[PDB]
Amino acid sequence: VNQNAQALNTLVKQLSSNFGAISSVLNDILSRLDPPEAEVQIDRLITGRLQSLQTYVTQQLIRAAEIRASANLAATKMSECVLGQSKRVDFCGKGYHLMSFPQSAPHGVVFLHVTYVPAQEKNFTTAPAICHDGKAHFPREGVFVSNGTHWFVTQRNFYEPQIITTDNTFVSGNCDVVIGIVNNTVYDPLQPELDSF
Amino acid sequence: LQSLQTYVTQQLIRAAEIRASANLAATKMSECVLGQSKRVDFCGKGYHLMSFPQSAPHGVVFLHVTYVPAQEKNFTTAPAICHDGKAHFPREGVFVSNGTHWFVTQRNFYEPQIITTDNTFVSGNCDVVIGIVNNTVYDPLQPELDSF
Amino acid sequence: AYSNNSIAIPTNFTISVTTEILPVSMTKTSVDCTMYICGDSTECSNLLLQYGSFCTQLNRALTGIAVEQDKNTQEVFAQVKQIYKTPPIKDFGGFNFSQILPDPSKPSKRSFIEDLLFNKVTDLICAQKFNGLTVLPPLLTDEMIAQYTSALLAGTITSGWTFGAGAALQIPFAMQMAYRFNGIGVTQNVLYENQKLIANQFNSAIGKIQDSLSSTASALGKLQDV
Amino acid sequence: VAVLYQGVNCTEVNVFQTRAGCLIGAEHVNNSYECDIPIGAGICASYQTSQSIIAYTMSLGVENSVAYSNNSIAIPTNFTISVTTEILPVSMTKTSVDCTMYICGDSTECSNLLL
Repeated sequence: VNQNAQALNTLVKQLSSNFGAISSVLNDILSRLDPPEAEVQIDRLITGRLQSLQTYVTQQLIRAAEIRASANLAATKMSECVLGQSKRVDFCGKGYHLMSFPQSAPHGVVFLHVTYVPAQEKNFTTAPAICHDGKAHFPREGVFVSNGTHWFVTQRNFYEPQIITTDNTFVSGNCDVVIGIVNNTVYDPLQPELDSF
Repeated sequence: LQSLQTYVTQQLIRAAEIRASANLAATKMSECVLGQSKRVDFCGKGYHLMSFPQSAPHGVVFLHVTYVPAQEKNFTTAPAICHDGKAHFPREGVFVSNGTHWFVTQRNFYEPQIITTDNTFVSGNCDVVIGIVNNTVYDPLQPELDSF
Repeated sequence: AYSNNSIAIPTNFTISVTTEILPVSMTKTSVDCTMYICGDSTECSNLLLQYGSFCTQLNRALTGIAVEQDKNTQEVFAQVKQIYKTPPIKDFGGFNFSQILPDPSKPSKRSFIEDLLFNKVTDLICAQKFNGLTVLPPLLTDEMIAQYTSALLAGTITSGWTFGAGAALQIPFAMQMAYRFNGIGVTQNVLYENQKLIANQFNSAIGKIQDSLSSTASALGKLQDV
Repeated sequence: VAVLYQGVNCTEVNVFQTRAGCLIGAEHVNNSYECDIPIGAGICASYQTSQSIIAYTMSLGVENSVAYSNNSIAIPTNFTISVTTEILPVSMTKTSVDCTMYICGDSTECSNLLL
């Protein structure tokens, strides 16, 4: 709003500048000097006021390029952040994006974004794989964690400790390849069900 | 004054061009460096992994670590496996064969895996699928129940 | 080839590192209107003041350029307000980052790659200030922009994708590539079994990028054009 | 008020010299804080403590060394839902200017010279 007010204000104030003539008002010049000597002063006044109008049109087209870059960016945030869900980081704002609430504002728009940021952290012990019968086990979703006693499986985004099972891991490779593999016991849920049967 | 006005107008046009390049660099700064972008040919050729910024005069230099596959081999495929009369569709990956036994593997790398109940899923039947092939789906509980 | 029953799956891969050169800001210059006409004379001031506010609008315009040029570097160079440091004991799982990491033994903090980037682009600032074009220095000096880069590198090596979206969470880089392969559709089996081969692929790729920047000086021509 | 000169050392002239130029009326403090009013070449100023304007080196933020180890991992046990604010422009004032009335109105001779 300040660039339009300052642009219109300069655009009006240039009429008060004389631009090399006797006076800025055309009635004092046309009411005194004769028309043939006066036409030279009129051509200097038109050319000066003309240069101010072409200067104004060039600044408006240049400012039109920034308002169009911001408008296309607003349409991009409007598309990704509001209607759907954008997985881009630091696009819809800091944190993992969820939803955006648009709000009307004079000569623009304000976006209220709902983000997910973690708060409390705790140091854990990790291993890339679990060695049980001699063949390796890798996590299907998440990473391996331990509190110093038993190895747990949990997601990277939040802590939900789970017992190592066959559905939480997948069998690939062996124990002599992966660097950092640890030995533990993989729980098989079929065993107590068959013992009870 | 007219020569100076030409200079300032040309500088304003370069200010809009340098703003389009700086905001594009800031966007690539957020998506390529901090996180991981799955967009194709944004962070550079190949599947993007990581981007490393470096200070440079009046700009920035990005080192993009990408995943480009190299060697491949032609294999025989099929959309589904018909076993007991109902179609077995791949959960993750595709069905491949070397001409002897049908294998299950992902599209991004070749890692042979036998057909089990957990790598596929049962949906529909066998007549409605175009290109389905016949094979024997291995049941993991059959030898365990026989040994028990 | 095109067949209904034919498929191709890659049995091997390679890690390529490229370079894209994007200019950020240019040198900020502001030229005074009265001295550009002439100095030490009232004839330039009386006839130039007779044209009104042209100096003021062109001066406020060049000042507006210099402020936005500091703001573009502020939205790009510094993403986070927290400084991250590189630990002295380095075990990355077989990767050698000493080329891309800054060298503390140098008087000014810069990496081995930024040492070549500063040398391949051609005081001149005071020389331009002698003819009446004033070059205002940037708010962020070369050591701090390089410190922003070293902070962002140290965060990617240690914290990974966490510090961009929140507090920095420590993760080992050997497990970090497992998530980066799982995001692109590559099983982490490729990482854990071929990690020794990937270490030689990455170290050779960094050596080839360093050789391309040292042998070919026209790769920085995007900034040389500016 | 702290008066700053641009691209010149101290000539005429709490008179200090920085890379941006001669800075008078401000005090130089070796410690570094969060910036408020920026200047250039890594020096800014703020009003702090009987109070005056102090000049100081750009602080890049809190320096924190994150521990890194092979078997060490940190997973978040709690989360926070934050709302941020993004302001972007959309539209600007629509303006249309007419050549005759803007340059010369109520003038027949000047209106014929414009046509």
